[PDB]
Amino acid sequence: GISRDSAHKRRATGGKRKSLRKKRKFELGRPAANTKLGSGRVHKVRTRGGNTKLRALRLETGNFAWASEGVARKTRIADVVYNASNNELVRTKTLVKNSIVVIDATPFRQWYEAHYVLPLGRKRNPKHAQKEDENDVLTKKRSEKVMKKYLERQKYGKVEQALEDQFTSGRILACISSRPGQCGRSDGYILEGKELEFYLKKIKSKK
Amino acid sequence: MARGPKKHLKRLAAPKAWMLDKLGGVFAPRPSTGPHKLRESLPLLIFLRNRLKYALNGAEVTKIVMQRLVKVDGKVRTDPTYPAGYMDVITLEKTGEFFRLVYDVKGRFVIHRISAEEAKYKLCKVKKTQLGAKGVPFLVTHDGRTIRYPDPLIHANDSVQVDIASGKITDYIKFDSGNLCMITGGRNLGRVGTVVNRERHPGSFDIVHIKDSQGHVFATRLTNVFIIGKGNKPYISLPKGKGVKLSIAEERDKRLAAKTH
RNA sequence: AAAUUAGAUCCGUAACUUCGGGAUAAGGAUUGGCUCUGAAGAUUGAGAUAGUCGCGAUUAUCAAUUAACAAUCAAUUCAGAACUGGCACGGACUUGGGGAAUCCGACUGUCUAAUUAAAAC
RNA sequence: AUUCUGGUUGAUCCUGCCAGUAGUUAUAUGCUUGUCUCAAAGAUUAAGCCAUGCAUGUCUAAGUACACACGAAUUAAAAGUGAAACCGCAAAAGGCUCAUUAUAUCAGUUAUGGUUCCUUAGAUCGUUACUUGGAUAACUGUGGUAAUUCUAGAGCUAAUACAUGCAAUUAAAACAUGAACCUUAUGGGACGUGUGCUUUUAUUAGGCUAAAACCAAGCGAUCGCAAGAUCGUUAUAUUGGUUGAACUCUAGAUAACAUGCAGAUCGUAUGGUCUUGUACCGACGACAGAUCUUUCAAAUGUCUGCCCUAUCAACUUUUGAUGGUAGUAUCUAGGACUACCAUGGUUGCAACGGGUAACGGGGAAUCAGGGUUCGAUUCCGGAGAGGGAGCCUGAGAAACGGCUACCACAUCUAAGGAAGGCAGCAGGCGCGUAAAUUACCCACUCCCAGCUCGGGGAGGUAGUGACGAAAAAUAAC
RNA sequence: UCUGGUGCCAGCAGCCGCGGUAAUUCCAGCUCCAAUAGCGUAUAUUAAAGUUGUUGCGGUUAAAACGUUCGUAGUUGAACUUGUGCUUCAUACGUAUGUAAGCGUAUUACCGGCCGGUACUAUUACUUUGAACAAAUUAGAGUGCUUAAAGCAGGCUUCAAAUGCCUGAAUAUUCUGUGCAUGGGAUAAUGAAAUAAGACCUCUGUUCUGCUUUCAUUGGUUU
RNA sequence: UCGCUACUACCGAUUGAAUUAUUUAGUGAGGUCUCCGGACGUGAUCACUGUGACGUGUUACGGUUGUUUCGCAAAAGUUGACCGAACUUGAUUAUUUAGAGGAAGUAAAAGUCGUAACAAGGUUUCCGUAGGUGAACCUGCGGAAGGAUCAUUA
Repeated sequence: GISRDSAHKRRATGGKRKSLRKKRKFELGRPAANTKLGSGRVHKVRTRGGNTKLRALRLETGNFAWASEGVARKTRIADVVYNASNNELVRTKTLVKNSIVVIDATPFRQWYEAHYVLPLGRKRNPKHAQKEDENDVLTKKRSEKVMKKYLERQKYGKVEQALEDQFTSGRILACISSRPGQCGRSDGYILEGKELEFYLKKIKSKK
Repeated sequence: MARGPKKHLKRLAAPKAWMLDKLGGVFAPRPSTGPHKLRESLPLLIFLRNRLKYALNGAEVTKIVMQRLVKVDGKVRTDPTYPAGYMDVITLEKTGEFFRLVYDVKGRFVIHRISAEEAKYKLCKVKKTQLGAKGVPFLVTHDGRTIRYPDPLIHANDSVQVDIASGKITDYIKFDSGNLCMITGGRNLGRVGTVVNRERHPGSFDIVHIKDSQGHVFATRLTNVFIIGKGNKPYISLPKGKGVKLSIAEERDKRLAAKTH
């Protein structure tokens, strides 16, 4: 099969090592995943001793985690924008580790004003001319049960300018942090502070 | 794993710390992977036919151990080749034997018939205190008996006496510069007590200096060092007389030359 | 006589040798269309901090830029990838068959306008 | 048991080689041989081919038993022996050989905190019928082709095989979320909800020297009439951890995650309790369980150490060479593989190339020492099964006494097709200077299985045997 | 220095050499000598070999100093540093310190009862003793397999009855070197202080870094 | 030197011949993986049909039914990658071998021709270098004594 250790592959002087141990199983390699953005496939491969890992060709959904929260909301995966290993992997939309990715931005925002009821980032006020009627069904204060906890915050609720602009579009930049050919999933964190400003300078200034 | 794992083992390749003869067969007892390692074992074809001479063939040992007459550490152990290493109390209540495997000063082991009252507990050293087994704490023993919920002052490099009916600690003997010890594994095998000083080499292989009752100061690795009590404290019964660090000619002068016959 | 080869890119290339060569030696691979991707330039850079007078017009600057500084603008060439059909792709045209020797003249040059271009001069 | 003699001259002293000399587990061969104890033995040439035969199978009272094949008696308990067949395990060890291989194997040292692991022992197992579904061998029955090997069609039936499935999975407790609670504070609640492990991602703590000057709640406590003002006690930077350490590590909590896994099993006894009524519980073992710790190991990497050759001086890098970087892939590190940058890396202290009649090491032969030569060969390690490549199942194999193809050789054929690898043990051809029986048994040493009992040309044991070692007929008075 | 045969023939002989009608060497008879269930021959290999030379050769003439000198790699490199003296006492016989203690201004600071925890170690080669690691082999301890090479057993009370005893089954070269621990500090290299980025000091607070203890809890003012 | 009889090793047209491994290109069996695929064999709904039951409005049991909804897997075959045997071609090595002719060497003294050297070898020898000659050799230039001078000549 594909082999993974140096039976071939000449030495540090430049010299050809000759033959070396006909071909052994324990140094095998496998054909890759190339997990596209097709919805829902997993093949599982029987690995070294007794085990199994999940070769997840064609995934579509991922357990993404806003790292500055301690939250991890599952979304779907929309676009594969940037990748440092290649551009053959961007263009064919293949998911491997840290591809910069675009997810949903919605299951975080509903989680955001659940615990951090402060409305931001706010959309166009022509839509916001009336509520149904949210600001009392948010907290209502009870005089006084569990819920004054929503106002010794507002120290947390000033998420940065370059992230709240990316929430109003309803799609946010994230980053894969799993091994989709191995772990069977494409999870990850999202770009917030300076991982953001690097990977976004990489896009709009290059074009 | 590379087409392993080597179920056979040859005579003149099993150690001569079990005193096997070069003729007598091509093969060797090959202990079946118990608590103790292979080179630190005495498989129960050795202890029954070669030593106690209860048998005379190899077939006359499975006609002993399968009837549950043998009893290693309180449990039965009908394995015909169970490893049964250091201080494993083979408590034969029939026919009332009560051994313990303690190692001789000549690098070898010695048959030591012990008292039946102190047979039912044995002394064993600790290796790694760690979390994770129930609930948080546990330590691993030199034979590997993991025992849960220990004393928080038993660190590594110490020994605890384990009762053979329970699996519970009753006394700990910790590693200070006043405690007599015992060596198992090197050239200094069988020599008993007492500690002087330990040279800590950071990363790795600490050695320690041991002074015998003859004033015979010597040294060995900290891996080989068991511990069997404080100063002039035999907490277990020892075999023949302590492993004095006999001279080479004195054993040829004690009983070989000075011989009544 | 005719056929074979032929453009270009890449790899590779023997005997001899006046060390210049031989040599485009020989021998092989690649080549269309379509969608992108990379690389190779130029020109102003871009200036952050009172308010008189009523931000507005008369209205500031050493340097640090910087590691894609940011837009404009400019030509064209070269590498890469994916898909894609009757393998038809240098699709017409333009366009070397090669090699092992022997003889003569070294070479380029010249000659019998109208039968000899040579080894002759 | 640190020694030398003959041979150059008409004779001499030398240099010098030749010839003698002795050992060789060192091969052949020549002649002869009365014992006897041990005993090497197709390595050299052909890792060149091979007739025949065998070398891997396995059952406990304890996975499944509808055989009259044999046991007994109207009890389903037959619990007997259990053939078969299923399932579980093993067939990856051993045994043979030395073609390949020149820092490669190997030896020592050290590592794996860069991994993985059947077994073995040890510890461990709550957050809607509880007792189940269908379908096959064995078995019956009828068949096919040159051909036994191969297999179809139908009728039956099992489980620790396959599949589903816990009403105590049971909450209080723990604890978010609301909730009938409602007070100038190191302050309080019924209940509705939710909280297996494992994987994945993410977060936060992470092993730790001492006090006040001053200050809002003035609660503990004090003073001012008080609005209150000045102060202040401890439980509060509360997890093993190498005792070399941001070990991403074994632990824990938080926010999720998807998707699986989760004890519908078996022999011997049963009485506590009889209403003999599924009200009442032992000791054992398991196709098995899961996590952690061990163990038999492996596989990589560290630092040194290898023969002949310069009539081999520069090599490597398009097509990975040296590094960076992100990935993929693997059990895991890593140019191992990809993409992008950097231009490195080895070298007269011999790189690179070539040769090898080279498997490496333990060791063997021979000397006073220093040494030279050898090691196919019983032990450890590597390597391979006609030549290469591929691969399935399996904890473990790039397995060949497994498969698949190509190549070379051969085989059967009724011409359609089917199977084969003795460098296992014997045996035959062949090549050769050069090497034995187509024998006997598992009592030994151990190995394997469901495992006191089966199997094991592993192993022991006779036959051949002047390879080699030892004690000693061939006379004595 | 036997007897017949042959006559540079047949042949023998590792080499030197024999044999040409007297052969101590051939071929045979008669004898003799070596080792002996053995011994001869062939090839290889070690010793012989001071003919491969580290121990340990040779180079004027026997084989052999480059025609000459430069010269890098390499190999080798002058001397120099706390050496001892006294005072001693422990110790072979007024003599002998061979263990040590006292002057060369301080061979590392505390507590313990001279003695332990204890803070601090220019370096490498060499060397001491160790650690650490397969067995067989080898060296070889012990032992009447009858002996022997082997073997790892066996022996005793004892001719016994008798879990009735006793002890075995060494220690080492090896697996030479690398690497580790420890003692030494002769020998041999490197190292340091130059108009001082020299040392202790002027311990000045000019500058520091930091963070766990207390600001009840918990926040601000800040030493 | 030459001539006869042998023996070894060279040079050499043939751009000879036979291997041996190692590869560039080319084709290419198989297999892993993958894109589809969906024999047969169920699930299962859609209706129901056989009957009874309720209020014929609805349902219970049978028809391996009718036949549409909805799955579940899954063989052949396939698309693309990747490992890659294998043959065909080219180059590169590393050995071995046939060759007209040519030319050195050795053994073989007993052949021919002459006498080169060693005696002051009758021209002292030797060396380096060039040319010449049937052959040993000769001659020039330079050197050396291994010479036939260790030299006596204020």
